[PDB]
Amino acid sequence: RKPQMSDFVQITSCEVTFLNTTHTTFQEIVIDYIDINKTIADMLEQYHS
Amino acid sequence: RKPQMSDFVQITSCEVTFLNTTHTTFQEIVIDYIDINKTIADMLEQYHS
Amino acid sequence: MALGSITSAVAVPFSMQVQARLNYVALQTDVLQENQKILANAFNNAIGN
Ligand SMILES: *[C@@H]1O[C@H](CO)[C@@H](O[C@@H]2O[C@H](CO)[C@@H](O[C@@H]3O[C@H](CO[C@H]4O[C@H](CO)[C@@H](O)[C@H](O)[C@@H]4O)[C@@H](O)[C@H](O[C@H]4O[C@H](CO)[C@@H](O)[C@H](O)[C@@H]4O)[C@@H]3O)[C@H](O)[C@H]2NC(C)=O)[C@H](O)[C@H]1NC(C)=O
Ligand SMILES: *[C@@H]1O[C@H](CO)[C@@H](O[C@@H]2O[C@H](CO)[C@@H](O)[C@H](O)[C@H]2NC(C)=O)[C@H](O)[C@H]1NC(C)=O
Ligand SMILES: *[C@@H]1O[C@H](CO)[C@@H](O[C@@H]2O[C@H](CO)[C@@H](O)[C@H](O)[C@H]2NC(C)=O)[C@H](O)[C@H]1NC(C)=O
Ligand SMILES: *[C@@H]1O[C@H](CO)[C@@H](O)[C@H](O)[C@H]1NC(C)=O
Ligand SMILES: *[C@@H]1O[C@H](CO)[C@@H](O)[C@H](O)[C@H]1NC(C)=O
Ligand SMILES: *[C@@H]1O[C@H](CO)[C@@H](O)[C@H](O)[C@H]1NC(C)=O
Ligand SMILES: *[C@@H]1O[C@H](CO)[C@@H](O)[C@H](O)[C@H]1NC(C)=O
Repeated sequence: RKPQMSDFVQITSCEVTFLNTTHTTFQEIVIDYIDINKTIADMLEQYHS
Repeated sequence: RKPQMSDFVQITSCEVTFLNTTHTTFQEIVIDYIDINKTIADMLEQYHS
Repeated sequence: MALGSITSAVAVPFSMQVQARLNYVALQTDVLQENQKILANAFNNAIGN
């Protein structure tokens, strides 16, 4: 199944056993992880257009 | 580890066994609890500045 | 215990085997190299006695 954010516990180490990932490809891996800051800029320019 | 919002189930009683907390110090205890209403006012004044 | 994968003759290190078996008691968050030593030396001195 696809993952959700409720299956991930946040710690501080991330040793070599993990999977190397960047910010943009995190959002297509897990569903409905929404950083609000990128979203609000979309409806801000859509409002004044 | 630090807590997330997925470890807290919401009920209605909160007897004396609990920990007394106010709204502002709830947000530094638990990570990524985001009330959207305080956030959107920040990017609203940053947009028209 | 040394074999986990049927169709690949590569084998798992035994230190991974114990580190996995700690997680079923409680989810290990931060792991250190010092914790591996005190388990192992007490293990090896147990077999010698
Ligand atoms: C049956 O079980 C007993 C109980 O564990 C074993 O006895 C242990 O034997 C080991 C090996 O000799 C001992 O471990 C060694 O301890 C040395 C220091 O001991 C002194 O200082 C400590 C405090 O720091 C005091 O508690 C202690 O009373 C002593 O005064 C270290 O020098 C050793 O480490 C050094 O060598 C190892 C490599 O061998 C390196 O890893 C270290 O870097 C270092 O240079 C060492 O770990 C242990 O103290 C004994 N326990 C007890 C309670 O006495 C028996 O060996 C075991 N029988 C077997 C296996 O047949
Ligand atoms: C994910 O990327 C990091 C960053 O390079 C990798 O960490 C390296 O691991 C090797 C092998 O242990 C070390 O020699 C390097 O020094 C490490 N780099 C850093 C910056 O710490 C990690 O192994 C990668 N994970 C993989 C490939 O699964
Ligand atoms: C958290 O605060 C509430 C509010 O005061 C505390 O509830 C009081 O508990 C005492 C002891 O049982 C009662 O005598 C009071 O009447 C209670 N007050 C109210 C308004 O109900 C609660 O005990 C506190 N929790 C602690 C200190 O752990
Ligand atoms: C990752 O962190 C580095 C260090 O600051 C930064 O330069 C880079 O932009 C970050 N990657 C992102 C934000 O995708
Ligand atoms: C969004 O941007 C604001 C402005 O700096 C910042 O305070 C907030 O923490 C950001 N939200 C995140 C990182 O989730
Ligand atoms: C807690 O509730 C009381 C009751 O309405 C309110 O006056 C107070 O402002 C609240 N505290 C907050 C919002 O931090
Ligand atoms: C944010 O404010 C609006 C305006 O009243 C309200 O309808 C909404 O419930 C608020 N969001 C909360 C309390 O999470």
